[PDB]
Amino acid sequence: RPRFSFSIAAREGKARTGTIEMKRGVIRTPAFMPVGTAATVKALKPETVRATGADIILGNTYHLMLRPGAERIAKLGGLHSFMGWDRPILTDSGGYQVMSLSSLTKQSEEGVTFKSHDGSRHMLSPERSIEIQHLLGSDIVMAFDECTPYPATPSRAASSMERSMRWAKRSRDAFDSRKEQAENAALFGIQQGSVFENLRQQSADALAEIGFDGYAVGGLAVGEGQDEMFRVLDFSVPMLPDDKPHYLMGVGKPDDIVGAVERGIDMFDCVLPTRSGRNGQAFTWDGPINIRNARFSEDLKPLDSECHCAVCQKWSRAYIHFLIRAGEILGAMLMTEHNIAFYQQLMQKIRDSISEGRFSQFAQDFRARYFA
Amino acid sequence: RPRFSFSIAAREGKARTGTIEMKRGVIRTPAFMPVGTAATVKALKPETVRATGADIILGNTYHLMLRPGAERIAKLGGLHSFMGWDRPILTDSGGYQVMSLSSLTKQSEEGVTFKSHDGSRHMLSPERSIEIQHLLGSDIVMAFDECTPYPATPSRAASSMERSMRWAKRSRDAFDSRKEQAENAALFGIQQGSVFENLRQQSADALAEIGFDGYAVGGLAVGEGQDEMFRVLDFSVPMLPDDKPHYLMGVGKPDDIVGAVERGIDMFDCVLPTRSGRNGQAFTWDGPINIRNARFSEDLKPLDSECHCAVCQKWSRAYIHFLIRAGEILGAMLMTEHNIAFYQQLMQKIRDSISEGRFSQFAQDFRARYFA
Ligand SMILES: [Cl-]
Ligand SMILES: [Cl-]
Ligand SMILES: [Zn+2]
Ligand SMILES: [Zn+2]
Repeated sequence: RPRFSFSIAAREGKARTGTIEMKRGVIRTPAFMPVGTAATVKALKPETVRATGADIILGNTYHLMLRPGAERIAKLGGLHSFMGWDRPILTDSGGYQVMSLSSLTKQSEEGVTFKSHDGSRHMLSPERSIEIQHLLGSDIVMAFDECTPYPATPSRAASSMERSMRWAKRSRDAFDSRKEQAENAALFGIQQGSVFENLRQQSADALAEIGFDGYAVGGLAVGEGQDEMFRVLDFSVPMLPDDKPHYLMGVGKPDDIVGAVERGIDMFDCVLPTRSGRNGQAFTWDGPINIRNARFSEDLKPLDSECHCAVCQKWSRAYIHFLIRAGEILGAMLMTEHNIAFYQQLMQKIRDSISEGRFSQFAQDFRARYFA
Repeated sequence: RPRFSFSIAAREGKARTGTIEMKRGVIRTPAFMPVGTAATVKALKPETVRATGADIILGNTYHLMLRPGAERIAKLGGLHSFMGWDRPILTDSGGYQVMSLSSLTKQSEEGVTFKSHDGSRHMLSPERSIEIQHLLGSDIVMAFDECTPYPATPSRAASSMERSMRWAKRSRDAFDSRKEQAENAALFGIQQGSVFENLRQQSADALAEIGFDGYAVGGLAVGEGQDEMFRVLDFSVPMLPDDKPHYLMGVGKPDDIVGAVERGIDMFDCVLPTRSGRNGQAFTWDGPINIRNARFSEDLKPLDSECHCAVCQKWSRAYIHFLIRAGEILGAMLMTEHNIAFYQQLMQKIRDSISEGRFSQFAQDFRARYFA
């Protein structure tokens, strides 16, 4: 297999389906990436993650750089060996979680210094982020950027987008100056610009001039709501190179995924299926349910009536209701496996419907039933 | 298969190896039963419990009668169906955990009333305990007894043993008066008498006169220490019928198991491998280790160098150290699977060595290395 090859096999409107071939495996797109918060997709063995259909997982750099530490992971053979997942891993840059989770943060044109959420002090710059992702052995490396809160004034959105584009060039040069990384991994750039079309265009132009293996739409799913997110995607995705993957970071609910695919997105990640699964929310084709609700206490049906996952083959809603309300680890395990499997089945139905030229009908049927 | 058939295939000194055949499966003895605290062996799917080699699990009646409730479990098809374990289940009577965990307890010759550890009020008697175990669909039912704290005066030990023997007859009659239970399950009686040989003899005689399918040695592993436990086993086990299984409740550490087998015990249960696994203690042939210790932070070896379990085939001490110190669910999963697998490998080595007439040598070799 090549370092990186994205091929589009079929298209319907703005939606695309295809494959990314990388050294560690093939990624079917549109793709959903389960999130490994710190070297584990919570409550699942890697073999179970794979059995649900996932082709790639996301690793969070911020957590790993604090514990166990990037240098330690490298000494132990890299993230894939450490956690036991041998397929592709996309790593984020660490920048978002520095701003959302850490303390004592000091931002500058060089990068960010911050106190660990142990109080230890640390630094992150484009160069150091790319280095950490190298030490982890990431297959898809994210450029380090400066995130823009929502809402943002035009001036602040412009300043942060401009800094992010300067940092995108620094990220590109850092990645290219490490032969082993440049030859074996891929690098994605991140479009910024908040909700402003002109800034989104300037950002897309800057990223395309630098050149990346894929392009993320950053700065969304941060409080603007679905209507606004879709409005921004409507004009933003067409600005990116058509022949490279489009990655919508941190999205999302099933309907958000469907609508984003309709707008040209190829890749997704979110903690919703894992985190909300441990909290008791199960996804079904008839909408989400909270399994803790008393109405499920004697319900012998599976979580979802059509789901092909091992949880739905073997255990009832009533049992999982009991486990979650008792705080049992097996409850978290079963809810998480089902939710990740549901997400993968959603992505498979999306891919097949695009490949068959019936994705518009799928989206309509999906919504009618999910929101009934 | 029959309702119950215990066959002894080989003997060495007081140690025995053989099988219990029951409708739901064969139990190889000496046997270790993983504990399901409330309809789950914590952090393991039933298929994983089976893959470690377990033939039977223990279910705690006290917890189940509080949540989800015995009648609810019966309405849902019984414990086996509810939790997804189709092999034999031994249920305790609930009496011990009423005294250790509940509040507002009031004891009488009829039974015990108590407040749930939700403050709801409940009752337990020989008849109600046997009924609950029936509603769960238990394969091996434990007679309901009155536990004796350690230390106990001779008078108090006698009074509690005598009550327990009256309750053993009530348990026998309750079990026999339910045709479906009598025809498909087995009933074990519990020897009491604290550390006193004469009381242990009176108890054994009373239980043998009633007649049971197996006999537990109750009232040990409650603070007396291994020397005293072994001293009591030395005289107590020979008092029980030789041709029925001997069950030492709530034992124990690996060396306790080996010494108890040397004294004629055939069955064991303990929370040590599961509970202490979640806490970071891993069993190895060179003794236990606490995986959280900093010495394991970069140790690429498996938990144990010989263990054939899936955890030791796939992940390092360093990774599990990280998971446990991070509070990750996968850490609990991996530690528990390894520890239960280690216990099953111990039982297999015990069975094979007895079957080959080299168990005395095994016990000596085991100790020399485990305590090095
Ligand atoms: Cl998560
Ligand atoms: Cl436990
Ligand atoms: Zn399912
Ligand atoms: Zn092992």
